Amino acid sequence: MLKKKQLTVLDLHPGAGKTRRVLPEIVREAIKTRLRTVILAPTRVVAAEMEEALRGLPVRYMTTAVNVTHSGTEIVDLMCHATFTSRLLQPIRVPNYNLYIMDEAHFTDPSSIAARGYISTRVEMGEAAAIFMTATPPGTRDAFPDSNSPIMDTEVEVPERAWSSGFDWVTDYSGKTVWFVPSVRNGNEIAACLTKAGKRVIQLSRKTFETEFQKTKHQEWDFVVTTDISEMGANFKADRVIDSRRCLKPVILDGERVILAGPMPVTHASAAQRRGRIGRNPNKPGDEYLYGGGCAETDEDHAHWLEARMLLDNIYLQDGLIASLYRPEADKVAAIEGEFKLRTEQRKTFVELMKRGDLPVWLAYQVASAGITYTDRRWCFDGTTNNTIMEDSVPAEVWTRHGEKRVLKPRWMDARVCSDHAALKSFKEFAAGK
RNA sequence: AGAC
Repeated sequence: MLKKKQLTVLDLHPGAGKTRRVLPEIVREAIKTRLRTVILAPTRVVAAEMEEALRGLPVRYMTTAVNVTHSGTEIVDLMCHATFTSRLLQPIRVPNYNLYIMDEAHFTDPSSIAARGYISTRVEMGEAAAIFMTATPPGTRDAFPDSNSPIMDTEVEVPERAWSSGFDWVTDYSGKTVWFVPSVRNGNEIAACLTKAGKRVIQLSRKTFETEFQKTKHQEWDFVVTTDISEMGANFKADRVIDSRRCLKPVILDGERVILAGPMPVTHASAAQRRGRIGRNPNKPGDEYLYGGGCAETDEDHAHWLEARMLLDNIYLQDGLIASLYRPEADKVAAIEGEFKLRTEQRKTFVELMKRGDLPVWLAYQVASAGITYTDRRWCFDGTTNNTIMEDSVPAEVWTRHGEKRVLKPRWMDARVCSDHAALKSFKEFAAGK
């Protein structure tokens, strides 16, 4: 019933064939019933996996993650969640899709949350149908979904720093382990400890994934030590997961600044994705998930919820209507719809700051709502002293567009612009006008 | 930390 103007949530457990089996079945039916359809992948890596499953079916890939020959007659488009939301913020022709399919519809990136709000609103207006696919539908707080094989779940004291004794079960194990850590720095410490104990370790994060993930498929390894990059798009031939049950997330303090808070407890959805790396083979019983604490009861602290509202308040629907967040996650923010709707010129600035500046949503919003123009970078240098950005333990400096060397000290502090080397490099280029 |  794809023509029915309703939202279907497909709760598809890890390993149940969401991409390899269910998605092609949906897409074939959409094509046969001549429905203009958009497929929303959470990441480039997942978009490339979808192309393998959809090979032969006529799909227009709107991502450079895939390069196949298009016929020009395709009625099914595929793009990443954030591409979709970005396109909604531009004064562009928003195509009139009859059917929206979102894979990994638990994803709490602010563009993903915004996309679900836009899509569910369109469905509630009678304008479209949608399908949301995930192991953990928004609203559901279960960390232990079904699996292809039974998983032994055991809560234990999980080491979170290098250890010299007291965790023998970690290194006495004869199988292969995927270990989820909150940060790159924390994983480097655990990995070094394991390597000293004689184990073969591969480390995964956003920065290293392209090169290192392939090694997990082609080299022998004992441990994969990974951030939450491996919650989506990543599968392993493993027998055990060790889970800190911790992550780092951006949090807005006092409405005034953003910190990268934590390590803090992961959500149920993320814990389910982490556990879901094992128990995948019905012919390989006995896989184990060893976890270190509870999941987050509260989630409303994360900045992504307010950021999603900032995006949605600035996406034009016909006649200036504003979309709501998807209902099961609408209570995660306490703001009235339209609070963050910017007037025309400031809205253009906000959009440009995000798309060309690569600024976080919250930061882009502060600058745009201040009346600052996109190209005026004075604000990067005129904050209070406690906003001075440090690099190698001394104040970071930039050569500006005006040929002066100035200390980086932004008027609004968002820790995401300087929390790793790539982010700081980008923000320095921004501050320089380059 | 993740993301286009």
